[PDB]
Amino acid sequence: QGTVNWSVEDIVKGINSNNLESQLQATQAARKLLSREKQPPIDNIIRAGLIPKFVSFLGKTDCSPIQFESAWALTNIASGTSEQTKAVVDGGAIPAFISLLASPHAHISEQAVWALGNIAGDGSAFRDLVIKHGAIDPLLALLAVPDLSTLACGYLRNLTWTLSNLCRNKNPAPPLDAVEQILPTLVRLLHHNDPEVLADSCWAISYLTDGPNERIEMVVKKGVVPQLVKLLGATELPIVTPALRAIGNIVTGTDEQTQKVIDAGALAVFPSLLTNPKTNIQKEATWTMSNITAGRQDQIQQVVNHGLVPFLVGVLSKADFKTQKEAAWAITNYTSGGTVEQIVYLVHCGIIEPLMNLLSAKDTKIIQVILDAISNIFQAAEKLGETEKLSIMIEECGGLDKIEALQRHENESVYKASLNLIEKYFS
Amino acid sequence: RKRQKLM
Repeated sequence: QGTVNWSVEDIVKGINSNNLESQLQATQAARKLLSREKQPPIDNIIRAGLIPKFVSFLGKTDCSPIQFESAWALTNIASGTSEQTKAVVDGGAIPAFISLLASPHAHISEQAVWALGNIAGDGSAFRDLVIKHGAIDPLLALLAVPDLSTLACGYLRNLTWTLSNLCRNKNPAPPLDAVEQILPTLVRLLHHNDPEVLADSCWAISYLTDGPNERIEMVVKKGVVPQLVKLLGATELPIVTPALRAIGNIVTGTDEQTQKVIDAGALAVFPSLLTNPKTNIQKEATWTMSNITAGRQDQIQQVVNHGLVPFLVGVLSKADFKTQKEAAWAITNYTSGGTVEQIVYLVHCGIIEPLMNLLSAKDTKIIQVILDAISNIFQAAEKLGETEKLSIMIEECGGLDKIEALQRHENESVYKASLNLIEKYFS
Repeated sequence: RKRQKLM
């Protein structure tokens, strides 16, 4: 292979030669230049004006090697900044790649899938432009096989990643018709036995579930929540992270969607998620819990039945401070929407000491959340003639001191609520 | 977002 380490000048000489095979050699040399991880000369290749020549090569049926080489080079040009991807798009590459998707050579169609994914990954605009050119139909036609296992592993992984990029990005979100067109194949991929396919499919579902309740409902109608929970229980963290993200997105919708999550058995997995060694898994699991303790009282009772209140107490006691803030949110929602029996159970699980210990943080929001939770618990106690007991409890663990110190805190509502508590339950 | 193809 004497196509190693050409100069941009030599490649330009070869591509302008009007000799199909000299052009093929120059295009392979360009591909190898662009395939180096140490600063590929993308900008230099663009300034040479080579993108139109590559795009024209994309359509040379009688020379599949130059098709593959130009597709690879343009894929690696589109893998760069938004301006480089834009240079690829302006050359007319989208329709050429969509036409290549029907190539009878598997590696060329795979490279076209790769390039289209790189393009759509730039953002909403290029995503929707790829959709408008009619990519979804051929992309999904490539997956129209009885058993996904017959497809090549890398082929299927690239197809899944591209389809996931077609579901990515918001403001705007993907077209509803496109999501309806993709979701069946996406579910079939979500039921695949390959870990990377599963991770990309869960990321796609997490993208689709990040939005209004209508999108969440589109996703939930397809009965993917049970599979999402099964994957939530997986050992491969790359699969668990997107599955937890998707469950947390779904529980932000209506209480019926949250209830479908609960029915699928998600809570049973949360004892592990809330003690996960990954800080972000813990944080997102606590964030998901906060969106469940905000729901109905029967759902709070489901949380309690699964014995997850001790795990929230633990997270509040020792965890990354952001996880602790999400836990404070969950506790405040619990107390605001829960019964008196449930608030009493929360206090019995040992919430008061770790809740007080967080009133010395420098985050003003967590102070407000904790004070709101304390006010709710004190209301629940008033409903029992137990305010004296709870005040004694908060005093014996050093909480009264922090509450008093919060009267000089700069923020307004902070000292307002703290002074209210001081004057109302401590006299 | 994007993925470069390496040799």
